[PDB]
Amino acid sequence: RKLVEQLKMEANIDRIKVSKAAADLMAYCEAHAKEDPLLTPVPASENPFRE
Amino acid sequence: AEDKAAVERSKMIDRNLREDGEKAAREVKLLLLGAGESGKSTIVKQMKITGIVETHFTFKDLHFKMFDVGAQRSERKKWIHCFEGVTAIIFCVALSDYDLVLAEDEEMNRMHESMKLFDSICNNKWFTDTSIILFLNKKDLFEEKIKKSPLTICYPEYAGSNTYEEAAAYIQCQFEDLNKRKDTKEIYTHFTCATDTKNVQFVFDAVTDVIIKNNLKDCGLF
Amino acid sequence: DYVNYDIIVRHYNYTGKLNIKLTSVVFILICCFIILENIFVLLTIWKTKKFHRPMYYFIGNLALSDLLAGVAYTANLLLSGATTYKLTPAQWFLREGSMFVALSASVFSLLAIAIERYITMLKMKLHNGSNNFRLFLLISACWVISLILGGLPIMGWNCISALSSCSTVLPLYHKHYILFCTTVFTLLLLSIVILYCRIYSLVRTRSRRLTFRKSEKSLALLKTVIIVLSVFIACWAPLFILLLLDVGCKVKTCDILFRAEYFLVLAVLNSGTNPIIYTLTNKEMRRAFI
Amino acid sequence: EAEQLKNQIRDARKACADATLSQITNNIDPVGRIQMRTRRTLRGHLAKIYAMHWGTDSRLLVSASQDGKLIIWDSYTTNKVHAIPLRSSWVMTCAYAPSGNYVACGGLDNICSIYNLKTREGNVRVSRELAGHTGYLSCCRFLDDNQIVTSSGDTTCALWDIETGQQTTTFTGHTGDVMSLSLAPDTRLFVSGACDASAKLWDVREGMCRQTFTGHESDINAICFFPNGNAFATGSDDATCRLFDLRADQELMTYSHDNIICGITSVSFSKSGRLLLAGYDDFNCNVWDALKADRAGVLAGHDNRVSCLGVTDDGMAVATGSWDSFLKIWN
Ligand SMILES: CCc1cc(/C(C)=N/OCc2ccc(C3CCCCC3)c(C(F)(F)F)c2)ccc1CN1CC(C(=O)O)C1
Ligand SMILES: *[C@@H]1O[C@H](CO)[C@@H](O)[C@H](O)[C@H]1NC(C)=O
Repeated sequence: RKLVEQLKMEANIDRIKVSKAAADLMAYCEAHAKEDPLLTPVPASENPFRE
Repeated sequence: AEDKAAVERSKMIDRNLREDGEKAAREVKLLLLGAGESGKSTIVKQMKITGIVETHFTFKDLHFKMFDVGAQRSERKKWIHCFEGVTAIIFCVALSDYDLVLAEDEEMNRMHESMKLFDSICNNKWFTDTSIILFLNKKDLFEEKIKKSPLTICYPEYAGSNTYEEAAAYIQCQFEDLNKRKDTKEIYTHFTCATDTKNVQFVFDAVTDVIIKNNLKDCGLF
Repeated sequence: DYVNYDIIVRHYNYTGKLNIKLTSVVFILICCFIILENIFVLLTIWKTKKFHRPMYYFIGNLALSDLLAGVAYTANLLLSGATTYKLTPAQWFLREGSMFVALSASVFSLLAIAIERYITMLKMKLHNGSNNFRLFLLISACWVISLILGGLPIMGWNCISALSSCSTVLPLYHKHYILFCTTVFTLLLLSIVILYCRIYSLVRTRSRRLTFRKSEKSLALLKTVIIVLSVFIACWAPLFILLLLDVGCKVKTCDILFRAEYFLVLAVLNSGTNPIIYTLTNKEMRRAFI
Repeated sequence: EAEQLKNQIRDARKACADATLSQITNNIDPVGRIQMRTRRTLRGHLAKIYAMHWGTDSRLLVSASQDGKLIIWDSYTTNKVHAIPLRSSWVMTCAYAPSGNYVACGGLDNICSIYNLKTREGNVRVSRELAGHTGYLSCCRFLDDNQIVTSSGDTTCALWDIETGQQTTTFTGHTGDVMSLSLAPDTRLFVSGACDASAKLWDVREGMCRQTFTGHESDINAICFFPNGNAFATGSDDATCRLFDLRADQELMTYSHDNIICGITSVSFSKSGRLLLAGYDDFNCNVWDALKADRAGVLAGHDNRVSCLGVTDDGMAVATGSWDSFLKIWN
């Protein structure tokens, strides 16, 4: 009874088409692309592990 | 103003780390394993004279740490590799478990379960060059039992007579055949009882033999 | 002097040696074989990350010594014969001292390996430390003593001042120098033999005290020690005896002293035997090779 | 009934995949080759390294080794700020409190030890020991200076109250060993991956499993939250990584390659979530492009398997810890 009870509570859940989730992930990654040092090599002067 | 102090403190910490590592490198590491109703507790009790239990004992100018992990009901393949690098593995079997069934109580012979465990451990990829000290426990109880119930109840293919020496050697051989890495590691065997007084000596000699073999392998002489 | 082409003629004439060969071809082939073997050994100790422990540096040191000995023997074969008389005494001393330095280096590398092994089996320590102080001390003493011992004749101590004291084998060497070199070889041979005997004795005595139920490592060890010592002595005994006889026999008395190339090729052969002996018995090098 | 419930879940999921992630992300420019170099090398551990965790200041980090040491490093200067002698050397995880005051660790002792760093004497004392788990400790993460979440081999997770030392909440429902966990940025949810080859999303306030995610064919060894808290990534023993979205309740992307056949030990994201760094058993760390299923870099500097992996909160550096006993800061 415990197993069916958990699954039944996992069925009545507000899902969305995967396209919307893909769009959200893509948008979020684009929005913070100008602040990711490992993605955009920062100038050596502002990098604490070079000088 | 503070970087000098920082570097000094780091150098002191390095000093202590080096000294602790040097001290820890002079200790033998033993991993203790066995089935439930084996005589593992007896081995630990006579060798001392919620998680993982460590027992430290010093014998003949040699310090040993023995780690017992019997209280891990979790899956073994997630943490067995943590013991890669121990000097040796002590494995305990109970000779009296040959006529005994498991908690299933339908066909799961206890001795077969112990054999399966020994086979899994001996041929495990993480323990290829690591030796196994085998302790066959309960030898007095076994001796008494085999006067009544023939060994055939375990190992149906066994024509040998029902006497202690013959069947005991038979089971020793059955366990030593399961070894597939028959070239890289040894399997030292010793028939324990309730009271022997010489099991620490046997473990000491086994570890000394392993040490000599490893030294010869550090040279090119092995 | 050191720039007079008449000195070599004068000494070879005194020792009775005043004169391409076929045997040179086979000897050069043997030298190429030795060079190839030692290059393989050196390449194996480098490619495998596991082989970075002190004991492996000693093996590679021996490999380098044997490679150098092969190269020196090749050069000495190329520049010998009729190229001797077209040679300045300085060039002559260089040609001979190259061989002396190389073979001495190989023997000292064998001693170095023996010393490391005897230190390791005396400690009996659970992990063997990658100590570098002795690894530098021993691998440097080898080459330094080799260069000093093999450089003495050119920096004086030769037969040029007085022709009476000339070995028949190297007519521009002083027999006392050859006696010194043979004594040094004797000390090195005794050291290596005693070291390996003590290693075997340690292993056997320690294994005797252990009580198992009804040797295996104390017999294969004896076989390995026998192989090592026997091969070494068999390869180096003919030339050592030859040079003792040379220090003894007077000029123009012993004909054997003229066909000394066979003894030299056997002693250089030991350099080819070394990689086989110190790689096949490891039983870990073999896997790393492939 | 259970079979029909699973069928309904499957159908309601397959009715959401109108188009695969690769399609919508198809045209965005590829990241190109990513090249990072070892700007530091931390030395001092004398055994395997099993876990590391960056401090929130992005300068100090803690590493746990089977040599029985918890070492707190300054990654700028490489100075060892602290060295803590753990009572049990069989550590598997370690955490750094967001405030920089405490560290945690644990392992085969089944205990979560909590150590106080800022003390009047100036030495590191053991502050608390959390003892209610029945299997080993796989992972631990503070929520603040007084709450910590732990995952265990006993197939359970726990939320603790450090002051009183009592399990405040228990999360049951996994069927295998729980191997890793990752707190959501908001600190209200957390995901756990287990040896039953499934991940679960847990509500910390309530204590119930909200969603289960499947697809992996073996143990999930690592799990990391995506920066915006609406997705996570799991690395498995089937030599694969996968990306799941909570609102879709479905698998989006799968990062794998034929040349890759070993297991995954750790996963992390870059500060923007565009790069997915995964450590592997074959001694390397691959830099996947999260949006586009394409490898874009390799961090190859270790001789044994890359056991742990981390990214700073500022996103400036990566940390790799390996069984070869060395940590490397990559930039
Ligand atoms: C005629 C044959 C010949 C012989 C030689 C000799 C005798 N090399 O001896 C090497 C040596 C090296 C090292 C040692 C040891 C010293 C102590 C430490 C361990 C090594 C010894 C030693 F003696 F000590 F054992 C000997 C050299 C060149 C030629 C060929 N030349 C071209 C030919 C010609 O032109 O006729 C002359
Ligand atoms: C060899 O030596 C003898 C006596 O010393 C001398 O008469 C003879 O001319 C020498 N031969 C040559 C070719 O110089």
